[PDB]
Amino acid sequence: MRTEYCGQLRLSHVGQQVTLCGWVNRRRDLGSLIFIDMRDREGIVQVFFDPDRADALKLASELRNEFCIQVTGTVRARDEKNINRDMATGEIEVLASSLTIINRADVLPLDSNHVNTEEARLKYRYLDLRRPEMAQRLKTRAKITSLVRRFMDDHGFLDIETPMLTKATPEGARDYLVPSRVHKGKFYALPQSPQLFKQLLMMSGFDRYYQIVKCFRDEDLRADRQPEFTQIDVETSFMTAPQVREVMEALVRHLWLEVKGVDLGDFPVMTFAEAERRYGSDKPDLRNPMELTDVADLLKSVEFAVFAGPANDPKGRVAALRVPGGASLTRKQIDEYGNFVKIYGAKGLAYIKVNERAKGLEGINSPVAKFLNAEIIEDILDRTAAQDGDMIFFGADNKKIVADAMGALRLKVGKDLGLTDESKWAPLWVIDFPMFEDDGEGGLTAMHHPFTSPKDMTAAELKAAPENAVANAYDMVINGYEVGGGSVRIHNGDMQQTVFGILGINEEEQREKFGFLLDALKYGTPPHAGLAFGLDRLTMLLTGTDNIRDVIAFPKTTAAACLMTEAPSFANPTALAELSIQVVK
RNA sequence: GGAGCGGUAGUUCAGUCGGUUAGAAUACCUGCCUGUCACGCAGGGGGUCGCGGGUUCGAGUCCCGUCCGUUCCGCCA
Ligand SMILES: Nc1ncnc2c1ncn2[C@@H]1O[C@H](COP(=O)(O)OC(=O)[C@@H](N)CC(=O)O)[C@@H](O)[C@H]1O
Ligand SMILES: Nc1ncnc2c1ncn2[C@@H]1O[C@H](COP(=O)(O)O)[C@@H](O)[C@H]1O
Repeated sequence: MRTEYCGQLRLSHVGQQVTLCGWVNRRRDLGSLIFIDMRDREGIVQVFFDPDRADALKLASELRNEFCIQVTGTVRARDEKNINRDMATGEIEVLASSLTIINRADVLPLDSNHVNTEEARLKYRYLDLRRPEMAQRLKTRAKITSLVRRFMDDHGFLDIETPMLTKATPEGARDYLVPSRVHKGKFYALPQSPQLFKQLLMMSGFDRYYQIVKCFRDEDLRADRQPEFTQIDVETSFMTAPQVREVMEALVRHLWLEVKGVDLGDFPVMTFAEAERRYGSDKPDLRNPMELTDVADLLKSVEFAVFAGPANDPKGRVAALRVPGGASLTRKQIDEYGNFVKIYGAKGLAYIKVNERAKGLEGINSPVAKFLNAEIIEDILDRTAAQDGDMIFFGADNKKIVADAMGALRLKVGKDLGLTDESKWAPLWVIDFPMFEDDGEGGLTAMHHPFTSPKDMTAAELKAAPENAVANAYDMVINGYEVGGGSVRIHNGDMQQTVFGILGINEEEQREKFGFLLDALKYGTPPHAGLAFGLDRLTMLLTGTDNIRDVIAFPKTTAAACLMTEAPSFANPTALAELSIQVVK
């Protein structure tokens, strides 16, 4: 029904008859003259209506925003006067010889003249997706997947699909379940990732695998989290972590080059320990120049238990955050920050306004000065390299609270005071993550996942000293976003079994839930390692949104709902009956 | 499970430490306009303040419950 896409018409088309299909982006009725900006995915084109073609003109008067129309006309260069230089089709327009209204559009539930509410935009996602800004992110995402596939294929990775109807197994995130019609009382679990299958594909002899696959984790959301999302899943055999990182880094450098014309350069590498030490984060945003400064060894003897406790406790920490120019923060702003760190568990937010270091105690306003002394403060100021007019904030607690509260404060302040170079691209690898994480109940949980190999330990060693063991795992982070992560896998049954034991998974549960894995490990399993990227997050970064919803055609709300279709919904009892389940009273 | 913010014509935004016909923009309808491109110009109708309950002489404004969006904490192979 079309011979050309509106948005592609140029002077080079002048004199041609074309038929266009699209929508009325805008309608300008000047009485005996009507301008119709016709839109389709390639852009907007001006369609002109003269009293010369009274019929076409008269009909064109019925045109309202978003009406779907077909127009046949002649392309003619517009008078040097009128030529619009802000339109790709500016130096031309189409003289309408024929107009057809494919479909009217009722009153729009979204007014293109306003920034509409996220709720209305999701409810009428199909209308929202008509906007170029939105549409463009999806087009770009398709270019990214296209670039990924060509690259991965060119690097010998095999695109192998894995099942969505899988087995429910402990650890990780919460699984979405699918009740089985065939097996009363049994359920499938949607996959959190294809982790176990890609490892098995490795044990199958495929040597490099990848897949752009949907993942499902029944967890609440955030601006960068959706319960169903897409990974660029990757697995290799007979390769080390650095080798995996090398090709994975190359992919990302390729994507940035081809998509943004930006060369990211070699990725800096940082250990988990250093990232936590310096930024109180395992996904540090290196665009923010501020760092944390440990000052516990300076506060061991202060009387102030708020500092003395964390300072003396090896599980404690006192990290100072030097805020350039922060001395000018108002009492309001400081109270706000105080409340902000409370979100992360901090019990308070001691600070030191640095007015004049030369003046010692008299050069600094600090509700905590009274607990310190000139020496301590001078030491703190030196180690933080504080300058006149700066502010020093303190995080004093168990290691986690300090990192969470101060790492978070660090980021917030950097944005608030514009200290963070927004333009810059900051990719990095975070490596040497711990194998395990305290579960708060006396146990240990997998930092990444149970199938992650320890960096340089034997099963016996890992079992003897698990809490400190370093995993051979790694995350790729860009501008403070975790965009991907992986690890070298355990290719030895004894080690897998040892890890399950450390995790508190008894033999029964091991056989029950990972028996097929333990068994598979008995048949010449090759060393293997992989990684997975968050396609959505990569796309957010590449299209400049801070919202994951913007890179997903039909995302879910924070209530895991599809406002466009009204999912989820009550079930038909006939269905629940054949699935042998019921909603509890 | 928790905290913050929003919820006002179709859409969107404002709405004074509570004052009684609810403001506008946009949209829509009508009329005029032969070079607009955010066209312009002029007139018209439109919401009863997400929902239920309550305080009060009076509630869009306050309180409670609750629903929706959103940000965050918890949570997150
Ligand atoms: N809910 C979510 N919404 C949106 N994006 C998400 C979400 N969860 C994760 N991501 C993104 O996916 C990447 C891979 O996930 P992982 O947990 O590292 O590992 C895995 O699934 C391992 N099997 C990979 C491996 O070991 O090879 C993350 O880095 C992140 O960008
Ligand atoms: N647990 C804590 N961690 C960090 N700072 C704290 C903590 N408790 C109190 N503070 C701060 O230390 C100063 C003295 O606290 P207080 O003696 O409660 O007035 C104030 O700036 C508090 O906000």
